[PDB]
Amino acid sequence: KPFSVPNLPLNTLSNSRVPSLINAMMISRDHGQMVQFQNGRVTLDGQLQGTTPTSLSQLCKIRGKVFHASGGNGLNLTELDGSAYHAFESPAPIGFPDIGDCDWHMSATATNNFTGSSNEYQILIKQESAFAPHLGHVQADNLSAGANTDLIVSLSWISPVSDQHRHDVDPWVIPRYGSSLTEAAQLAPPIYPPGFGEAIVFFMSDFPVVSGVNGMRIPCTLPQEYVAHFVNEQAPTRGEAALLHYVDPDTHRNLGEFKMYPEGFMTCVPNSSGSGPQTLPINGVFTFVSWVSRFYQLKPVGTA
Amino acid sequence: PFSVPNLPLNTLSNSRVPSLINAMMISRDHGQMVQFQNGRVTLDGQLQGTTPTSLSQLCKIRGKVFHASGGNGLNLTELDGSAYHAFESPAPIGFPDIGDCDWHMSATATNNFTGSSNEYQILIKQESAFAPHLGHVQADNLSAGANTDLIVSLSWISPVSDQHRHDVDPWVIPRYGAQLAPPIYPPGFGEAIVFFMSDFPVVSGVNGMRIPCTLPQEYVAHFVNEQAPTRGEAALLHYVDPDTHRNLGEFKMYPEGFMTCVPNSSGSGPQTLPINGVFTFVSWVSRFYQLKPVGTA
Repeated sequence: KPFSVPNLPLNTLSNSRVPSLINAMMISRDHGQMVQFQNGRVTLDGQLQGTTPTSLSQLCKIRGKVFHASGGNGLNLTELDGSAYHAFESPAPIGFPDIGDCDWHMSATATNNFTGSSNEYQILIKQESAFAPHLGHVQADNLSAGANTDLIVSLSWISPVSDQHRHDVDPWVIPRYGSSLTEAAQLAPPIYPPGFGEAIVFFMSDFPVVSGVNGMRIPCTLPQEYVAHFVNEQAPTRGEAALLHYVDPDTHRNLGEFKMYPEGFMTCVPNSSGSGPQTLPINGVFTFVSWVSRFYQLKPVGTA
Repeated sequence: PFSVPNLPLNTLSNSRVPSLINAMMISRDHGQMVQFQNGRVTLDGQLQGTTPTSLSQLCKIRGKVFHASGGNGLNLTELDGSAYHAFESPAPIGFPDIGDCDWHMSATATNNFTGSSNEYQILIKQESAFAPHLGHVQADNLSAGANTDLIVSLSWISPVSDQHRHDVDPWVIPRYGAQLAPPIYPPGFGEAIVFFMSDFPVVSGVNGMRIPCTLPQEYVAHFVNEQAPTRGEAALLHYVDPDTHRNLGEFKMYPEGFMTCVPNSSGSGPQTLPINGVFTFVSWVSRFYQLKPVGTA
């Protein structure tokens, strides 16, 4: 079964870490040397990793039953379909947000007998001591729902931590899933740019971020729709890296070459300390050319 | 060669709201005609109506705030900021297609987002100032300054504000003005249109908190990707247990992008089937092909 990537223009596809259209590609020497995102993680032969869902309907979602306690209210987590969360299969429930070290402003709705405005709750989930999604619970501020209420929660926007230990949001980092009690079990492994002059390609989307280190932008390593494609195809990985062309869909012109590694991420070689894929159009399609060795030398992409 | 995704149905999304599929149903009182504008695509990958490739566009609106005496609103663009063309679709791509109800929505500023002051809970009613085909809709409780660019997502729906009805019927589409995706009818010989159901916050819904669609969203992206030529009048599918490979039932998928089954002696059809199954392409068949009844009596 031959390997392929979707024949879909980039700017029609979603970020795999927030539900937002891709509007740019970038490399980052500052942030792109090690990356351990937990969403948008899947092998080229279609093995899902981390908390990564097949569908965007699960992404940046939390489901749980409300608990009321002295130190504050919170949620006892389930999977989004309502089935039980287990602490062996993953760092958190599938689709749980993976943007660390920031406040999450979220919208929750009652899943049973939804009456209207009073069954929608604008809540704040902080990443402090009682943030323990791996153990099956998070503390939630400004949550007025009664005990044992079943809620589906959606990420609305993010902002600097409430406890003031930093004043910006760095979306390149992931949460501490097990709190200070333990490291999470099935974390999608760290990624490093392998290869000579290679930089990891990050697909960017706009999102409401207050004081972001790259402003209102969230990076990921695959479009969401690629994840569903690889999980569908399960094409055997027949080489060390997949050579791709980024191609204009009308003119058929090759706009640059890229390597996709089995771990499920892409790299390019920037032109002489340049911005690499950022100057390319965003309405192109990636296309599989051939399996190549990890040492295969890419032609530089972008301006100097 | 034509294929459908090898993905379990309960891992996939509704194509009319961003919510996991948790059921399949047929409907006598609602399945006699449907003209949903989202989740519409041909088997060879031609998008129709307002249907996006990606769920990130679904049930969202983008536009610039206008202030008016009759009421504030939004001058619509596409979700990527580019101009909406009325000759291309009945509304911008991904516009909600749930008619004859109130849309309660959450809007955020796309420029210099500061926090809670740039998030707005708005009500979009479907009255005379609802004109998506032109490129504008009236919004209540919208306090943002004039020309503010906002990205808006659907939070919940409820009975119309003017009270001309007291319940929500998600089987109907809005009055856009158009170049609508065409109506779908059951094709004959006791075939019933299969609807994929997802839960959504609906106040006083005709089927409770449930939204129907004709295709999982990820099937839409798969067909747009593959563009497999249609080589017959219907694609015969098996719904299969992925662990045991057990054939749970037969379904026809038509070129227009919808599925049918035959229920067993006036029964519920696909409703009693497990929701973690996978559809698989068997072969191209003619209109003459008669499906084995599915489900219980």
